[PDB]
Amino acid sequence: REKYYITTAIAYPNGKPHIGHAYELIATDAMARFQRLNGMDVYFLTGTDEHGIKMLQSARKEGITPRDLADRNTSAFRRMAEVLNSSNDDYIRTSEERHYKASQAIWQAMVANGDIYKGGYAGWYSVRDEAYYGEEETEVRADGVRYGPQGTPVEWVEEESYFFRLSAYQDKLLDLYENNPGFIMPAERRNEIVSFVKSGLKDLSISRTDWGIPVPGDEKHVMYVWVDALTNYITALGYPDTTDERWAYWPANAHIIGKDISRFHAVYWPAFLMSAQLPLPKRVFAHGFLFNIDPFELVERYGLDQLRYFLMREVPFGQDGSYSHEAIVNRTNADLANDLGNLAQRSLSMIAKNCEGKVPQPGAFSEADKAILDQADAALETARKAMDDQALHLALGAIFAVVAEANRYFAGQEPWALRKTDPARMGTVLYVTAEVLRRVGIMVQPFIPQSAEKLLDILAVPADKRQFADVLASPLAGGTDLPAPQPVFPRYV
Ligand code: MET
Repeated sequence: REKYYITTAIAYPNGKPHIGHAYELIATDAMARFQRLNGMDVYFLTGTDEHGIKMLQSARKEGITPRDLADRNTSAFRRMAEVLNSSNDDYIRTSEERHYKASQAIWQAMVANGDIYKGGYAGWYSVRDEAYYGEEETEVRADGVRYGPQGTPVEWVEEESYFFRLSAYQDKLLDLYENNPGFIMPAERRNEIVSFVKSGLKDLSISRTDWGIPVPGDEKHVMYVWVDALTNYITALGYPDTTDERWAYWPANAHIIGKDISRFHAVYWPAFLMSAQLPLPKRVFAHGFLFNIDPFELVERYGLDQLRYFLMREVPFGQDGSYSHEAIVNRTNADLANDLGNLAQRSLSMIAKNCEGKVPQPGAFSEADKAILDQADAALETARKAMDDQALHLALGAIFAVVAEANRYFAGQEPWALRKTDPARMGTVLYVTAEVLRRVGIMVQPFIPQSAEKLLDILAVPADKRQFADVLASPLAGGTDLPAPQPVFPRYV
């Protein structure tokens, strides 16, 4: 069984969880579940990034230690994962001892390759981004203060600092981008990165000089928060122990991240991995941002699956998008409550009332029967091709187009009228509808897991007949008992 490793960015837990974090986790969860159902051996990581100057300063404001703050706020992030029904296999915190040892190992690996030196710089520095900047990347605003590109103040500094020889990787990075056209996506991101690297790379500062991982052999220094943070992805697999059973999951198939942190993952990270003699992830994919506050309240007001569906359907993955009360209510009423849920309820109640709650024996399929059935099978192939490109909206779009067409099929067959005229044919039509519903049910599991389970329970589908392979392999059999149908998607109160 082919191995598939997917990760989310690890959030700074310096406050409460926000919807950005929830969005990223839901989308990564969907992708992970999709691949499980598609027959892969999946490892799915998320976690928290607990070092950094931004954590230090938040700790000071609250008047506690950064470990204290990290420990307190992290519980909320873990609780968010449980509430969003996240299927992650591990949870990483960069305060753990395994990470400390991982980060010091990858560091040593880069030193062994000759890519790390101690040196002197003189330039603008932002304390909060732990990064130097060139005068060109800065501006003096009306308050008379010079700001760097990432929004924060820069001051002039002359210090010794450890450096990574990022200049030695310009050409190897450009080859990576030619040879692997899907390494950093979507396209708008690819071009930012390719252009940034074509225009020249300066060596990168990777230490400062008391909350972080000490640079091995020189404890007066601590590792820049990004070197540390990126290592999370290989820490979770047992690095540096390459005989750990998890290690075969490396290289990651997909790092899901937000667009504001592309450069770290598509430039720094591969450079570091090359240096440490490790293989590179197959893809980094950057989602956009959401605009209107608290994920827990949203789940409470709308339902988890309603929110999951909305976010993954209404925004093209990669692009920025909007959400509002009215949008979520209307789109989830239309697609879930009405289109899918009411097709299930009407059809399954007709089977309950008119066929003794047994799946009816289908006869010859008509042209219209074969068309809707085939459209369902076709949706699986489209969903697969979509998810390979992180196109969650297209995967869901294809599956729900089958739902829309199934309502038209149902209405147009007029099965109530057939009750009197032709009960054999009524049965065939109810069969088809039930069978289309089984195929949809299987396909939507990754996106709306609990609701999908409830819809398949209603269709009496065994627990071991809900893989994507079962869409073609395991059709409903006439005669099977079905429990009394309750609505799966209540209309919004
Ligand atoms: C190695 S992913 C680190 C992400 C970072 N803590 C952020 O939230 O921006």
